[PDB]
Amino acid sequence: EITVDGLDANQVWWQVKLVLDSIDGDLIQGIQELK
Amino acid sequence: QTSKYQATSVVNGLLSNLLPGVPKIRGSKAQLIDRNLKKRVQLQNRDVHKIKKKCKLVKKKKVKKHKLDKEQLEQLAKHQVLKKHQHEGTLTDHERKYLNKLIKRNSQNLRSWDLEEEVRDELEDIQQSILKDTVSTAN
Amino acid sequence: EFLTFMNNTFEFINKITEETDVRRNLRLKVYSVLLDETSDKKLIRNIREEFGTLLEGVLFFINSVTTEIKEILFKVLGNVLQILPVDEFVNAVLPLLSTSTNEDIRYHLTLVIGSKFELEGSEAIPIVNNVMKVLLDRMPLESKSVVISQVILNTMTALVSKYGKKLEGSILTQALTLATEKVSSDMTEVKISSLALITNCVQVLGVKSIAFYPKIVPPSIKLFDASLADSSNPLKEQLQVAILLLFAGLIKRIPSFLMSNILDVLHVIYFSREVDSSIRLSVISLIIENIDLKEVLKVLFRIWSTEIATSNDTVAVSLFLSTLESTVENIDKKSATSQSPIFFKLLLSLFEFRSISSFDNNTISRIEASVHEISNSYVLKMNDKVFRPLF
Amino acid sequence: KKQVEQRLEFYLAIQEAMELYNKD
RNA sequence: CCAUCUAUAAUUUUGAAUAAAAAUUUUGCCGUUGCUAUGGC
Repeated sequence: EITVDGLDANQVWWQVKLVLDSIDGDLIQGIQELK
Repeated sequence: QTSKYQATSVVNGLLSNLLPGVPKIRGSKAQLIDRNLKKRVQLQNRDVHKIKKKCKLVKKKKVKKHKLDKEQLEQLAKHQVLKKHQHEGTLTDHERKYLNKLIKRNSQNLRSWDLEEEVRDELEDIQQSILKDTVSTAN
Repeated sequence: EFLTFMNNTFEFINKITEETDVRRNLRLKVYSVLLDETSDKKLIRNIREEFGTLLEGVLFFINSVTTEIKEILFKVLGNVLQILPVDEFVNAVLPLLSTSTNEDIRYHLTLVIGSKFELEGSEAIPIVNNVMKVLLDRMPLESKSVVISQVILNTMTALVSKYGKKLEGSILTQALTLATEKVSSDMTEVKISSLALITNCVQVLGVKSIAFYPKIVPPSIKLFDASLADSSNPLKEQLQVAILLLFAGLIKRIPSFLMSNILDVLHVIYFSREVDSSIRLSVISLIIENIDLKEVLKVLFRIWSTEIATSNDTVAVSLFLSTLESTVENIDKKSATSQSPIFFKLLLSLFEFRSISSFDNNTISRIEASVHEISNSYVLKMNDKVFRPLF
Repeated sequence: KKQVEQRLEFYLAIQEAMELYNKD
């Protein structure tokens, strides 16, 4: 989960970076297969 | 006073895991400033990585000795349950196989002493010829 | 008379229990029953039950002891402890904890449980999980006793420290939850144990501990401020190093989350009077190598104008010099050019330090000399275009 | 002979915690 | 190295006093023998 409670956005932002970066790799391969 | 020792020890232990080199818990101001600045460079040069390696190895040796102690002790214990089971005919499938392996193990070993067949083929020829004369017995 | 017989009486229990042949050794006999499959499980339970009584009895005597008889009991106790596996020991001792009505005996039982695991490996992962659930469950019950509370907190610290990651997550997240609550405990002993766990818990959880970030850093900064005021505490030095060492732990595990509150972190390092300089200087080396330098450079200016410039503390000033100098040789050329206006703004403040400095000439002269060499480093590693306006 | 003589001469943690608890 | 600046030490003010504070300026080891001197390795 991405927590937005008692955190500044720079904390909130990066925790998006980790998930988004990791999901980018799996997202890219899925796009290639569906194409 | 137990709390003092316990409080020190938890702090003492945690220091090592994160800060190995730092010592443990137990005049002109210009002098003080320079000494701290000199302290900055020398600690930067400290070979902390070597310090971690020594602590790891010392602990690694201690655990390894105990694991061997457990291993040796269990192997001894594993033998008696076989002895009592064998004497009482309480052998399971497993025991009847390990002993069967021992039957194999010893039997293969004695073959090396028993010597090969081809020499027996010639040795027996030499053997019988010695015997007939010394016993004689033709008469 | 009576005591001499008791001295002789415990010589027996040592002699028989002493592990001096398969058949003589008590310890070996136990294992064969456990190893033997046809052994009745009820018989195994009796071994576990009889032992909880045996272990409790020896602890009772040791608790209620006479130096020569005290040591013999430990020989008896040591022989006792090695009789049965870690596996059956935990099963036979965990349910004695709740039953035991003496704070002393419970105090003793927690200590022995740890040392069973001080030399174990991954084979105890299922067992430790049982232990952690039990120890956590006992926490509300034993909050009244500080010593029992302190030690049990210490035990999880060793066990979270050792193969804590292999432990199932809910225990880790649960354990972090209990520690944060216990940080507010009035007893300094409960605190220092609470901080130590969170270090290990945060060390293992890492980013996953972010959910607890509001419940650790902001309180910890507040605790440090209270720490300065209450200088009479005998455990002030241990309390302070825990707070610093708490930041040090997470300065390696969550640098960028701590980036925003880095200013409070540096504030703790500067004014932590009790802690040794080496510890404070050491954790500084962690900050530079782990947290982005540009944000530090922005922060160094604010802390200097606010507190350090008026602090009149030699240690704080010296360490600030160490921090600020440390950044400049390590900061990149691109970062240096971008962050130049703040540094020069700080540099002017540093130059004006002589006006407000309450120290003697010798220190200020030395301080300026440090201020000048670093400035030479910073102006180098830049281009004309950025500097010409600044000049 | 004495000159020879001089030449001849020339050539547990829990237990600690348990004990510590008994003190207090 | 010299000078300068600090440090250490000494006289002085408030001060029962602590305290601050201006101010100024015989052995490596082991004994014996006094309150200083010499025996052994």
